[PDB]
Amino acid sequence: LDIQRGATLFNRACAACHDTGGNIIQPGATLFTKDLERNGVDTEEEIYRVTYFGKGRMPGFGEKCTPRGQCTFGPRLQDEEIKLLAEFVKFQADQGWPT
Ligand code: HEC
Repeated sequence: LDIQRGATLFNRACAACHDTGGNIIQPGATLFTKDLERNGVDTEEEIYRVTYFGKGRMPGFGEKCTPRGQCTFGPRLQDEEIKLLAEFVKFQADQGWPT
C-alpha cells in the first residue's frame, strides 16, 4: 500500500536480481505477471511465501527461514517488511512494471 516505502525496500533487497521486475539469474522466473502465473505464484500470499522461504537459487529472507544455506546470509527481513514487499511486487506486476 505504501508504494514509496515498498519501492525503497525493493530497490535495496531485491532489485539487483529482479531489475525492473526481471530476473538476471534465471530467465523465465521474473516478477512479470506471465511468469508469476506460469510458476503458480501470482498472488500476494505466494509471493510472500517464496520471499520468506526461498526457492532454488533465490535465498529466503524470513526470520524463520531454514536451513541456513537456503536463506540469505545477510540480515533477515521482518514479517512486516516481507508483507510490504509482496504487496509491492503484486502491485507492480499488475501494472506491468512501469518505468
Ligand atoms: C538473487 C540473488 C535474488 C535476490 C536477491 C532475490 N531474488 Fe527473487 N528470485 C531469484 C531467482 C534465481 C528466482 C527463481 C527461483 C526458481 O528456482 O524458480 C527468484 C524468484 C522469485 C519470485 C518468483 C518469480 C517467478 O516464479 O516467476 C519472486 C516472487 C521473488 N523471487 C521475489 C523476490 C523478492 C521480493 C526479493 C527481495 C526481497 C527477491 N526475490 C530477491 C533471485 C533473487
